[PDB]
Amino acid sequence: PIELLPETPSQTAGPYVHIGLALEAAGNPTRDQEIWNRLAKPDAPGEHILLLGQVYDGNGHLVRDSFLEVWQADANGEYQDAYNLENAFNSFGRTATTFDAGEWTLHTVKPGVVNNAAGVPMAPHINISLFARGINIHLHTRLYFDDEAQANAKCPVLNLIEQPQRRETLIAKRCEVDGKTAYRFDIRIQGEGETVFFDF
Amino acid sequence: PIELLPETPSQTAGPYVHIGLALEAAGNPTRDQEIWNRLAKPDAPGEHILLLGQVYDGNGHLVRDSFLEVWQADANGEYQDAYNLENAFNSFGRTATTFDAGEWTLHTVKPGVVNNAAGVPMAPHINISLFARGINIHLHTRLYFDDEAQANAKCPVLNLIEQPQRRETLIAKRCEVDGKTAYRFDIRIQGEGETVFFDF
Amino acid sequence: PIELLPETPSQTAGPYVHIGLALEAAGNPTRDQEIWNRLAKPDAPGEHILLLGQVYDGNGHLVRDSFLEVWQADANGEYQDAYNLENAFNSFGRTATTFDAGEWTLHTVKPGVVNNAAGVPMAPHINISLFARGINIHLHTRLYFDDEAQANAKCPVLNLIEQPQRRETLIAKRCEVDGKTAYRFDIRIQGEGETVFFDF
Amino acid sequence: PIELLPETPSQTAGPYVHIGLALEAAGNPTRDQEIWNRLAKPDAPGEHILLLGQVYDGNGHLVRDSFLEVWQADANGEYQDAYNLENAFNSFGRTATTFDAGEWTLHTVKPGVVNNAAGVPMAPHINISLFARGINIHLHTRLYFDDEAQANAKCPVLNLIEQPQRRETLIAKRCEVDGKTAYRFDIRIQGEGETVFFDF
Amino acid sequence: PAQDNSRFVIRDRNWHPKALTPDYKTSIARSPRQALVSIPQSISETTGPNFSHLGFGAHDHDLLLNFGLPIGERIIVAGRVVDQYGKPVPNTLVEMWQANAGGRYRHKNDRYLAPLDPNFGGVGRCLTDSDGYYSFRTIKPGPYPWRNGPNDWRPAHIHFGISGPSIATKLITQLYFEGDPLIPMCPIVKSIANPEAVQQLIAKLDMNNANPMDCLAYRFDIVLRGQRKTHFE
Amino acid sequence: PAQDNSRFVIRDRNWHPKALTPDYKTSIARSPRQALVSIPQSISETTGPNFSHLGFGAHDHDLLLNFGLPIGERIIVAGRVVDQYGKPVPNTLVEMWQANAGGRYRHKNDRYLAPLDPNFGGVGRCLTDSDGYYSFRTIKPGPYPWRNGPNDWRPAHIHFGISGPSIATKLITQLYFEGDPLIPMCPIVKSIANPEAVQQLIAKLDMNNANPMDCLAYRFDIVLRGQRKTHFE
Amino acid sequence: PAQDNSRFVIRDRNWHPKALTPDYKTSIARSPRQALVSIPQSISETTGPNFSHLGFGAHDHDLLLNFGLPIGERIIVAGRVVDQYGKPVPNTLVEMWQANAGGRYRHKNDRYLAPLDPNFGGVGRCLTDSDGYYSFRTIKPGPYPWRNGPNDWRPAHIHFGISGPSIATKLITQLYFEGDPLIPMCPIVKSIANPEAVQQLIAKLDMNNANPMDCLAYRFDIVLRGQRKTHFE
Ligand SMILES: O=C(O)c1cc[n+]([O-])c(O)c1
Ligand SMILES: O=C(O)c1cc[n+]([O-])c(O)c1
Ligand SMILES: O=C(O)c1cc[n+]([O-])c(O)c1
Ligand SMILES: O=C(O)c1cc[n+]([O-])c(O)c1
Ligand SMILES: [Fe+3]
Ligand SMILES: [Fe+3]
Ligand SMILES: [Fe+3]
Ligand SMILES: [Fe+3]
Repeated sequence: PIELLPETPSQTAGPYVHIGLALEAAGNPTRDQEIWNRLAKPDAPGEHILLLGQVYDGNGHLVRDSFLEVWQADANGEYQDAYNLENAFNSFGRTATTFDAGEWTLHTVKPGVVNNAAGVPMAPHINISLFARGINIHLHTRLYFDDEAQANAKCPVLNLIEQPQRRETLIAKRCEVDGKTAYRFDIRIQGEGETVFFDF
Repeated sequence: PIELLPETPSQTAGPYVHIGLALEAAGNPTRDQEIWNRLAKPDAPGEHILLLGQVYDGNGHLVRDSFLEVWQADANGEYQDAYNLENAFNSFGRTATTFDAGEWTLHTVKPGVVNNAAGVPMAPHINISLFARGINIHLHTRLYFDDEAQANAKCPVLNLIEQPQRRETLIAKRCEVDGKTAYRFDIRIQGEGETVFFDF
Repeated sequence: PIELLPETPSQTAGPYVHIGLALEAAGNPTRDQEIWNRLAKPDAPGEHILLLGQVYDGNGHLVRDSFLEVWQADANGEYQDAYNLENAFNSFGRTATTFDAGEWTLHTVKPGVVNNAAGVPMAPHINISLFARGINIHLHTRLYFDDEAQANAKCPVLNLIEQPQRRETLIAKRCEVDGKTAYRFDIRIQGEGETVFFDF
Repeated sequence: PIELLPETPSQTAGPYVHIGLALEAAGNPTRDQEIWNRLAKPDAPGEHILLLGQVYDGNGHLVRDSFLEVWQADANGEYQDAYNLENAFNSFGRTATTFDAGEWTLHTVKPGVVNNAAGVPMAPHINISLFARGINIHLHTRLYFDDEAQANAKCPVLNLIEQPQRRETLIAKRCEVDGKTAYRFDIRIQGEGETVFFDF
Repeated sequence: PAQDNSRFVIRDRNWHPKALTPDYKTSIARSPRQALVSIPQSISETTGPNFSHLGFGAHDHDLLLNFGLPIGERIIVAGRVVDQYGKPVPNTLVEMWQANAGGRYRHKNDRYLAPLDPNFGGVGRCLTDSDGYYSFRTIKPGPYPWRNGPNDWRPAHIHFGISGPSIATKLITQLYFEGDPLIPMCPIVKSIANPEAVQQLIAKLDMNNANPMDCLAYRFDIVLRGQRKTHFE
Repeated sequence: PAQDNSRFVIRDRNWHPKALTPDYKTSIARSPRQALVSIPQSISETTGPNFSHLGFGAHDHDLLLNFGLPIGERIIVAGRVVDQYGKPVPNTLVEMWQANAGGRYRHKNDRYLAPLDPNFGGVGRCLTDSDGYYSFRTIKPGPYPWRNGPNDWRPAHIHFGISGPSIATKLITQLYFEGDPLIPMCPIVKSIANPEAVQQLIAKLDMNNANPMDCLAYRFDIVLRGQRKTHFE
Repeated sequence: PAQDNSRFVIRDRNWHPKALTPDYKTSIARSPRQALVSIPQSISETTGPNFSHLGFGAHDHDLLLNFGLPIGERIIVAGRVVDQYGKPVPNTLVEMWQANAGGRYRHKNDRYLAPLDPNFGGVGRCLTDSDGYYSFRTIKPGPYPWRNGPNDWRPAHIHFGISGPSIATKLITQLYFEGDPLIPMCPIVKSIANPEAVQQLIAKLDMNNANPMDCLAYRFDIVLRGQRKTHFE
């Protein structure tokens, strides 16, 4: 067979990942421009939401040194790749869990619908990559919203998960924080209620 | 040491096993003669019973593509090896789980007692081989009956299972299906209440 | 010494060449545009001629599966390389022998004179590549006209053929087909009167 | 691939082949029982014929040290494999050419029709194997009769020879020797009118 | 009835694929976590069904005719069934199933976009002869993409099931074709740790068994657990 | 018009198959006995047709659609056309033809008993791009028995014809599939004396080019005679 | 009468010597220039004579007694005739001829200056037994000069003719003696391209079959085309 150059192998982000990707969190001075957890400016169009969650290890203990990266479409079902601190909305963001209580947060808008390669619409979702010490190669997952059951039931992606019970691990539960729309998304890396992780 | 020719390696049966060994299930036309789940004809001596079960994977989910082969003695404790559709009773049979509910059934007679190689009687039992996708090499088990407690307690085979709690996994629970004697034997491939599997 | 990448090796075209390069002959439906045996349209400048021939193997038998490609200058001695079906004249064409009689035909115009790399004029000629089953690598030849005796005698290419008797194998014999100017060029692949073939 | 034991390689019979297979010809005393050129006893059923011919080399010179072996069906289209000097007819025989004039002869009967593997009748024929010094591996051929044109035209075997002119090299020409039916079959090993040789 | 007169060579569980082979996804949740319990052989295990009297149809072993002609490479798959001691296994049941020329199976659950062949079923069964010989006639199956990794393709293969003399010898396996570059890439093939074992699964081109101008042939011999007589028991 | 501005690296007639290769029967009577006459390159030989303006149909290169769906292994055959100096050959004509999945050709003269596939023609053509890339989509052809020796079978193969920049570069060849055990046995393949040359004819499995759950891919690059500018002539 | 029940493995024409082998001068004009025409096996090719009822004399296989004693090395030449599948070929006809201890044949045309042996003929025949075994008793032939190149010497050899089950298996060969230095110089021997093939023609000294204080022995096994039953025809 045809063999291409091998891709550089992944390595754990390690415990100090914040020094490089979450300056504040590390408790270090940041720079003028930083990629953080606020994808939408209060005046961005769409239904503004607050996302939050915890990450648990195989023993049910909180993972407090995890780093997350998100990619989502804007309210029009559009990916805004030209990242700029001036935009009202950015498709990309970064978050990390607290060395205390250990909860991450993201301020964005609910994503519009995008079609898969075959032309079939996927349910509104947020793509997530999870990094942390002990994680050799980052984990891919998606966040779906419990208030979009109709769409979720027809997602070509959710529908690829053999077992219905596992599909549920990807659904964020709507709530409200200070009379603000919120969705909680807990990630269980291992064991009971273990979240669905993808390969693409 | 002496080495013989190596045995051909096993491979999983795959998900399409039915097209080859369970035509009906496959949803294909069958041939004149087929090996199926009816070991005894109504006019066969012995206590006529219906066996039924489900197969569970390690996540607690039904294995709906499993294939099973059974080997048992007739009511007089004799192994009838000359397979023939004209026979009132055949010692061999085949069954599979439904892609729906995922339950297999077998129509037979409660087997008589047979002695091990040392001349010690074994409790009435049905030998079972389980095949399916994800199973590299078929699993061997035995089905004993809860109504043969006295014999079960003295079985030289059951007694080889170190932990008594493990022996219980091999006991089918007597019941009735449409007011007819039946025994339920569920197989847990992995995890909690995992079924004992043998090597011979 | 310096070695470049090796050229991909030739393979015979096989007996089914027609399905790929001569659809009609294959007995298959053709596409909108096909490269065939009509180099000139009636309104093309030059002396309109019909070329025809047979191909013989070493036993004196017709090669009825041969495939030929031709390259010639227009009447003004110019090579028209931009192939187009709209053109009054195309420098390139293709023909094949009939599975019956085994004769190929080509509708063209007598080519003008062209100079070799040293600035010496070559007698009017048609370049031909012959392909068929049993031919590992295509044979190269040239078709000159018996009515261009004066030019033929001075041709720097013809003159490279050591034996004068061999030069005669390259001369098409002028004739008339349905009272129209034609030239017959038979190719003897091997044996008596074997056609000169070039390497370039 | 699967490789079997290799077959022992052939070697030329050499010039002295008669010492072993044609005792008389060698000019040596024969034994009580010898395999020779008279397949049919004068009282054998069928149309008794006399076969004769010469063998030529590539230069048109006679091959005077050749040895031939024949296999044919009896007049009923039957192969008589149990060889016995007592039978009226034997399917097998041997002949050799004269160190003088160099002509072989065989006394037999005209073979009946036999069907090929597909069930199609072959024209009456005599299978021949030719051996001689200079011949590394013996040559296979068949003898057909010119008076069976109808059958010859439909033979599945003759019909495998691409070129009609080559089919003719296998047809023996009827004649008469001393008012006895005869067919002459000359074998040209190489060149002009070269006989068709088979591989099976 | 059947009688306890034989013992079977113990299986080498390091030669066969292991239960848990993570690259083959399905095996994760379908593999026991507890050790297999070793038990001594008895009549229950040393006996098995004899299929000598099953009523076999005339084309049970001819996939070209048992279901027009199917499209694909006409081949004959033949071989012998012997035991570890090299002893033929006569009158044994050999069953097989495969995809069509395009890698489509004639099964409800198969959604692969390659089409079904109207003249092809995919099932064959043959009882071995006195010498342990079996043969089938079919078309060479095509590779089949499956949801394991994102770009996983099964090498062309034919599923085989062999009965042998007891439930102890019973085996389910897969045949692969000589030279197929997909072989070394398959996570199912790779479930087998010894490269030497993998080779046993590769059918070899058999020009000697081919029907000139008709069909090619593949040779595939199967070795079942060795059968010995009991001694000093 | 075309102009004489190029010279082509002389062909290595010991790399290419020779005219007379007796094991391939047909070559006996179809091979010249006299030596080829070497001639200097001129405009006649250094020029050739440009197919940039031929009107190509939308599925000219898609054998799956250009003729239902055909039965067989869906594959993509792609590669690049470069010259001996490693220089891409842009806007060049690549034409191909092959048998069906069973080794049957859609040609009058083909009498092989394997059936035609109603949805398969066997012809494709593609003009290479700016980088010298071409691609086709088809089904992998099957082996084909032919009347050479008594049991001769062609390895599965696709016939290729490439134009290049002049009549001097024009080539007709055959692609073979990686691992096919019939390769080393073919008298046509064996017409080529250097094993190294044979390797150039073998398309390699290309998992990187495959369409997951759809079709596999084979890589086949073609090297044409090297083109240089004339100097000191 | 005979029946069409068998098929014979196609011969390997690259294993046996080719027709034209120029160093063997006489092959030049006695080899066909056209290719052989391949034909399917039929009853005509798959049957042949059975010599079981031929009336062999008692000393037919004993060259020491079949023509005083011959002068020369007394030896036994024995071996077995098997087919390519390694199966014995019982009741088959084996014939041999050779020169005397000095390289002279008892043939008109032999004018070599080495004298004839009054007690030696040089011909023998034997029908193989149930096990495919044959044996002759003779004297070891001497090398023979021949008009090929100016100083050519045939190594000591015995000519053999073997029938087998059909005319498809019939073969003529030569046996050579272990370690003779002439073997590698012989043009007839050299007609065989593969040195591995040459090896099959060499009889090995066999001390085990020798008669102490009497004669030595050489072992020569012969392999005829593999015979198989027809299938799926
Ligand atoms: O995974 C860890 O624990 C670890 C510790 C320290 N460093 O420097 C790392 O890069 C990783
Ligand atoms: O185990 C599986 O998932 C599998 C899928 C498809 N085929 O063809 C198999 O043989 C096995
Ligand atoms: O040269 C031939 O005879 C031949 C036959 C069949 N195929 O497929 C070829 O490619 C070549
Ligand atoms: O072919 C020949 O000329 C030849 C001469 C002598 N012997 O002994 C042979 O075996 C063969
Ligand atoms: Fe670090
Ligand atoms: Fe499968
Ligand atoms: Fe071809
Ligand atoms: Fe000799």
